[PDB]
Parts: sequence; structure tokens; C-alpha cells
Amino acid sequence: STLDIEPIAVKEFTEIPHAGKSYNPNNKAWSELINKEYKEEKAREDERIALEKYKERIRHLMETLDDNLGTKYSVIDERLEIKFSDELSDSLRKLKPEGNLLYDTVRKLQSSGKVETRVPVRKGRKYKQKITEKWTHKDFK
Amino acid sequence: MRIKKKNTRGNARNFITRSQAVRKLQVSLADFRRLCIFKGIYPREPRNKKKANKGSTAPTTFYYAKDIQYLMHEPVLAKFREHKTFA
Amino acid sequence: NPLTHSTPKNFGIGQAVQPKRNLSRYVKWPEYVRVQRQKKILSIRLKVPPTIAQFQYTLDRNTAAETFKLFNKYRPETAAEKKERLTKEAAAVAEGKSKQDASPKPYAVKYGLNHVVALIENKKAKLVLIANDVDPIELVVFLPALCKKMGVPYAIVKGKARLGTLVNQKTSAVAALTEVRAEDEAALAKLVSTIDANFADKYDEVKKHWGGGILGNKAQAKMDKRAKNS
Amino acid sequence: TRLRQGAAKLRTLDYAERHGYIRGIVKQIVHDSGRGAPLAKVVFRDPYKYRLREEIFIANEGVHTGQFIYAGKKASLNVGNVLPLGSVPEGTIVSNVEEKPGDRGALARASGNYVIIIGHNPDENKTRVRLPSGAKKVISSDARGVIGVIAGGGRVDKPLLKAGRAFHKYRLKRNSWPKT
Amino acid sequence: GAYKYLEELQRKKQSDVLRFLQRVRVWEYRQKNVIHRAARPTRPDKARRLGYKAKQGFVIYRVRVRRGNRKRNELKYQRSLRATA
RNA sequence: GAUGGGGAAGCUCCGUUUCAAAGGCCUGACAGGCCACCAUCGAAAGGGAAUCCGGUUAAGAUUCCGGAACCUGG
RNA sequence: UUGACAUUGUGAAGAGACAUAGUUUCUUUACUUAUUCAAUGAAGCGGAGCUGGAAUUCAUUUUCCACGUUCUAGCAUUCAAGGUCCCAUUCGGGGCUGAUCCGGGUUGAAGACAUUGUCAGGUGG
Repeated sequence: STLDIEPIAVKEFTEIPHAGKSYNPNNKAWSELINKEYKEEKAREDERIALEKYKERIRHLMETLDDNLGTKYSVIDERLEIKFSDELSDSLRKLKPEGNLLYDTVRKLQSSGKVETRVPVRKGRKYKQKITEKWTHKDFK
Repeated sequence: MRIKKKNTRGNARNFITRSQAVRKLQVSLADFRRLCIFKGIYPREPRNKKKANKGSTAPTTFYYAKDIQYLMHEPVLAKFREHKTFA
Repeated sequence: NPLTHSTPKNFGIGQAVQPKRNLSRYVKWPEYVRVQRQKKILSIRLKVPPTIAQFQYTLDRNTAAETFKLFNKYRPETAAEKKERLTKEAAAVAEGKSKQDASPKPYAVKYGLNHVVALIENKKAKLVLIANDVDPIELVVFLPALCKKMGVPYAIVKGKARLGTLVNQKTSAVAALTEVRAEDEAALAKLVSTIDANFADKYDEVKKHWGGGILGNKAQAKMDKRAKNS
Repeated sequence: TRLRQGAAKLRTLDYAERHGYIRGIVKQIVHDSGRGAPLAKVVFRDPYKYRLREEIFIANEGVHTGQFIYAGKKASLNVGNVLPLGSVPEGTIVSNVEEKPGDRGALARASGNYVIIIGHNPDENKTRVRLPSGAKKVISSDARGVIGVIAGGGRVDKPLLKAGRAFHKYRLKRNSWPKT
Repeated sequence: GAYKYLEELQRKKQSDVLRFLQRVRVWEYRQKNVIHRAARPTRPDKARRLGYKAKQGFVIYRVRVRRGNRKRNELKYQRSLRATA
């Protein structure tokens, strides 16, 4: 009744391929596939340069004028799956696959509401866990 | 009729966190996760998290406590504790 | 970097809240820890007699290690080995018709205390081992004297579970060795020559000295400052 | 003892009191239920945890609300404050003083009463002080005492002139009235 | 066996070593509870010749009593302290 | 007035937070971290969440009926 | 109300009796482990160390002191900011310092007397 319901869809993975990453796709599928990712990344680049001009503005102003679904993580971001126009042909031996299925299927896991988004993150301690010497080595005299 | 101690029903009586669920089960995160996926139940989002978690919009998970009631009587858990004793 | 600044607090004596410090020196321990630390402390501070503290003076690392490396060759047969021996010998006596001696002789340590002390005063031992850590010490105090009397090369091992490891019991509090395969006869005979090297002259100084004349650090610093001023 | 607000006690001999001082503040001055003297709700900052720790001192005269108390061992000699008795010279009048250090006061507590340090034994630390009765007594220095007399001296001078006032008096402490 | 080497030793209740151990164990037992349990005796031969057999079901409690007579003072409490325990 | 604990030959007693390992969480990868009490009982006249009217019966109503509001928790 | 037994430990001398040497009679202090008293959410006990300062040095410091707070009815809490080094970028994870190092005696009083268990004098509705 509660175990028998399907999970929530956090940010959408699609199982279907674009059919542009396709071992000599149709060239329009190729073109639109590069174009969408170009839009997506140039947006990130423009906000990057916004941070850059922000930072240099503040660095000027420091000197110029005067003085006297939880865990803080969404699904991990998808990476590029593209072959450029030079590295594609017939003679399938040429084919270099691209895209890490670990990252991608883990995105599917976190996307389809099965698991929470997380680091594997390594060790950590709060306090010193003090060292000192045993009675026996202390008093062997 | 003994005024009813606000935060104890509805959201705060079906939605329970990881931390409280392993206070219940006493066992581990990792056996709690192995059990989760093996007996698969998945985390949820409630409609009002502040009123669920007593004022607090701290980002965390909730697990449909009825499912934990299911997880208690489960044969695999005995076997995991037997793995511990064996080790 | 510029946007963040150095606060630093002044904890001082009164003008702050204090941070969290080590307080293991200061806690309300439970009653059993407050017993079993004070017990060691008391047995340290008190002027023990020398019939005890012929304990408390004992083997070195390598001597103990070669001792146990030897004894870990001659164990008892655990029950697995016994039952295999039985299912062998049942067929062996059913077909071969031996006297239940078709199976060979064992060569193993002999680990009951009463067994040990019975073998002593027949002088059927060549080395016995003794555990320091026994709070019912009356069980054990007579052993080095008795072994001295019967001229058997006693030895006070440190650790009783260490002795249980080679009998397959939790604790044995002794072990002995009376008969050995030939291939460690020299090992044993030389081990005896290490042991008496470690003990035969130490016997003069263990007994003329009443251990545990020790003080704690505050009283020690008190008398040190007194001797310094005087 | 229905209305007794709290025992007229002192702070404890903590690290601040023992290796320094502390600023602590009065909030009000209230009449005790069945006592010849008044008391003082007075508050400090607990230095180990974040909160304002209340304390209940006895109200020496001269002290007003809205007042501070630097107090411990390194406190300046002023009315209302407290010190262990080694730092002061002879003659400093005090009250509510301790028999042993940290007992939070046995002596010189009642209304309009005090005690008078006259001597020191600085080596092998003690301090000589006279009682209100006048019996001399020498006690360790680490124990403490509040400056000044207990407020309300001259409570005794007034007669009562009728029995109902005495009944109202001795209803509060103890049924030791009417006496045979 | 060690039976007699313990028996003939524990008769010597005034030697230095046994009065040392007595000074130790009396303080231990003072700080522990009045009634309590030790999972192994301090006098095993002396147990073993009363009916002890070290197996599953035989138990040892250790116990403490005041000394002195029945105060109502000079009434002398015909119950032995051993029995009282 | 329990329990801890200690006495008492003992029925049961002294004591009520104290010579106690008393209890529960909060994230977060079985490990770290914070908090500090102490039971419980005792007021139909003390504190305290919130309701009025009219009608009605052989007999009751701030209780039912007709109408109209309020409190708490979801 | 006084005395005796044990609880009841370790010490250094003096006077001694004994085999240079251990066994016990007292007089002296001197101590902590027993026990006793009290308090604290059992938080800062004791020692050493830095920094500076008197200190008068009879060489070098013999030493001894201080070692973050005072006109004022406020406020200080989310492992603390900062510095420093790794990490794997990232939203920040970790170490050392900031906040000295070591012991364990929770902190003092008291200590072989107290006291507690048991006995014997004077007094005594």
C-alpha cells in the first residue's frame, strides 16, 4: 500500500537516446545535438564570466576609492556525450566509445527516486584522540 | 480531553528520519541500506517539512514508518547479525 | 580573504564561555572502575612482602616468544582431531586388531594445575610455566618455592590467556612439559639454560626486597621540593 | 517556610573565584519570609555554559539595585563585594563569613551584625577575626566573607506593644509561641 | 594437588602476606555492595570440601554483616552471624 | 511515598535525588557529537482551552430538540 | 565521663638487648594508602614549561613575582573565526595551532589519634 507505489521523479533522466550519438547519425541530428549542449554550456560560461567581472570589480573596489531532495545535492550533472565531426566515420574499428556508464547509471538511480544524492566521503574526526604512554613503558626503569 | 501535544501526529507520526529509524533498528547505515534496497522502499518528500521536523527545514530523508514496521519482522536481519557473530 | 576577518576570542578567566576541554581526569567514573583502578594503585603503593614479587619480575620479549613458539608445536588434540582419531582407530581395531595403540603416542603439554603439582614431586617435568595474573594468588605462591625444592626449571610467564591459547581453554594458569619429540630436545635444553640465566641470580634480589614502596606524583613532588629546600 | 525564597548562600569556590574574579549583578532586593534581614537576587554568567546563573546573597547595607559586584580573589575592596580574607588588611569589616572554605556561610549572618578582622597569620595562612558575641577565632584565609554589615540594624530597638504582632512574628518561623 | 598447599597456608592467618591480602580484600569488599556475587571463590579448596562442584548451577554470593550484639546492647543474639548471612 | 543504597534477627524501616553505568537523541559516513532531569501520588472550593438562548417531560438539562458560536488536534 | 584489646599503615633518628647486621622497648617529629568529614551537572588539582618583571648576581640566574576582565542595569551559544598544511573541487572533507607539556589523586580538611565492635572505674529517679 506504501511499499507498492513507485517513487518520485527528481530531475528527469530520459531512457530514450537522442539518436544523434549514433555512429554517423543524420547530420541534422548531429547538428542539433551539438547545438543544445552548446547552448547549455555557454549559459554556464556566461554566468562564469559574470562571476569573473564581479570578482575583478570587487578587487578594484578594495583599493580604488578610500578607506580610513535533501543532503544539499541534486542529481550529479550530466557530462558530454559527443564525437566531433573529424572523429567519426564508417570502418567501425575507428570507434572510440565515450561517456562513463557509472556516472550515467548513477544519475539514473538518483533521478528515478531510488537513492539519495551523496558523496562516498572519506574519514573524519572531531577531536584529537590523545596519545600517551602505557604504565609499563612509563615505569620500566 | 487533555490537550494533544502538537507535534506527534500525522506528518510527524508517519515520516521518520534515517537517524530515528536506526535508533529503532539499532543496527547500521549499511545494513539499513542493504535492507532498504533489498526490500525496496525509497525516501520521500512530505508536503510540510517544517511541521514534520518540529520547526526545522533541515535537508534530510523520510521513510514511511509503516515500511519500518514491515522491516522489523524480516528473516534477513537475523542473518546479518549472525554474520557479525560469525566474524 | 578580505571579507573574512580574524575574530579571535579572549577566553580569559571570566570574560567568555569556556570551550570543551579534556576532563577525563575529572569525571564521575562508575564504581567498578573506581574500584579496579584503585586496586592497581594500592598494590603499587603498599609494601608487598617478597613471597609475592617473586612475581612481577618476569620474562623478556624474545624469551617468551621462543617459549611459545616451541609450545605451540605440542598442543593437545582438540576434539576434532580426537574424533578423527576415533573413527580411524575403530576401523583399525576392528580390522587390524591392535590394542588401541595402532595410533601413535602423543607429545603434548600438560596443563591442569593438579596434574602439574602431582607430576612435581615425581620430577616428571622439565619446564613448567606460571602466570603472574591470578588474583586468587594463594593458588600459585607455593609453586616457585616448590619447583625450586624439586629442582625443576620454573618460569613465570606474563599472561594467563597466553597460556590458554596453547591448550584451547580461556585460562590455564600453568603449563608444563614432560616429554618431547626429539627434534626440539636441544631447543628445550637450551631454553632451560636461558631461564636459569634469567632467574638463578635474580632469586637473591627478588626475596630481599619488599616491592611497592612507590608514591604518587603529588607526594613525590612534595618530598622533592622539601629535599630541594633543605 | 512556605515563602522562603532561598537560602542566604554564597557562590562556590570555582576557578574564577580562586584564580581571579567575576562581575555579577543584582536584579532586585526582596524581603525574606520570616527573617530579620533582607536578601538579594543576584546573577552571574556561568562560564562553562551559556546562561545567566542566579545566586541568592544576603543584603548588606548600602547596596542598591542596578549594581555590579566584581568578586572572587582579585576584587577591589568595596562594599557589597566578596574576597577570601587574606588579601585585605586587618580592620576590614565583613559579614556572612564562612567557617570553612566553600561552606557558603555560617557566621555573621543575622541582622545588623558583622565581624571585625584584627589580625593575620599570612605565613601558614589564617586570619584573626572577632565575633559579634566577641569570641576571638582564627580561621583559614581561603574562606570568604562579604563586605559590610547586614542591612537592617536597629530592628531590635522597636517594642511591639501588643500580642497579635508577636503572633504574626512567630507564625512564620516556628511554633515557639505562646511560651509557658 | 594444591589442596593441602592451600589448606596448610590459609591456616596461617597472621603471616605478613595473608594479613596483606586481608588488608586488600577487606577494602575491596567494603567498597562493593553488601550482598554481591563473585564468579569464582577466594578459597576454592574450602569450597570444594563443603559440596561445591564447579559446574553449571553452583553459585557463590559474598556477603557482609555488622559486628556486635543485638541492640534493643547486652543481649547476645543466639543467631550466629554465619546463619544471619 | 517507590527504586538506588544502607540498617534491622525480622515483620518491614531511614531516605526522595542522594556514595547510580537511571535516560534520547540530531545530522552524518557502525563511527563521531550535544544535552541533564530525575520517579510517581495529593485540591470535584486553589491554577486551568473553549457555549448561549428559546422550547421540551409526570420527573433531568449551560447535557436532549430547533437555531446560532467557540476551543483543541489533524 | 576515664582507661584497656583490635581495627592500625610506612618513616627517620636518639637511648638501648640481642644474632658488620635483622629481630622490638620507649621520646621526637614527618608522611599517605586505611578510616572519618564536607562539596561540586565529580572543570582546571599538582609538577614542568614559555613570556615579561623585581632579583643581587659572587656567574648565570641562586633565585621570587605577575602571566589577558573594573566608571556604566547590555550581548557573547550551532566543533570558533583566523593562520598553516594536505585533499580533489565543491557544495567543502581532514590535521596542527588558536587554547602550552606530563601525571591521573574529583577538590580540600583530618589522619594511626579520632572512630567503630567489645570490656572495667567515679557519678547517677
